[PDB]
Amino acid sequence: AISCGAVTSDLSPCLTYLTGGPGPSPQCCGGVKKLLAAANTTPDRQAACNCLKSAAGSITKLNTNNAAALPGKCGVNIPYKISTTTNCNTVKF
Ligand SMILES: CCCCCCCCCCCCCCCC(=O)OC[C@@H](O)COP(=O)([O-])OC[C@H](O)CO
Repeated sequence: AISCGAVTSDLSPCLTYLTGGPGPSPQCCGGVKKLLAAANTTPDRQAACNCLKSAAGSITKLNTNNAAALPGKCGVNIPYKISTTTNCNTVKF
């Protein structure tokens, strides 16, 4: 497992670019790597994603476009097509 508070917090500086703002900024990428670097386990990734998935539902300016390219533009391994409708609960490590 992991700390949900750390999941969304790590995307603090990313929220901007994720909300349609400019980016991904250099300060944002820093957290993205730390967040993904932590989710090395199965139960760690499921919670991490789900955590952001819920906190994203309460957002109206959420730009799914910046969310998918967020980890990509930051040079990160993610063969996933990034789908907010995807069940992160059925994901492995
Ligand atoms: C790291 C693992 C892979 C990530 C997969 C990425 C694909 C999904 C990305 C979809 C977008 C999710 C992120 C939304 C941005 C965000 O979560 O901001 C955090 C902020 O809204 C606070 O979240 P909270 O602490 O849960 O606060 C919730 C409160 O209801 C909001 O008013």
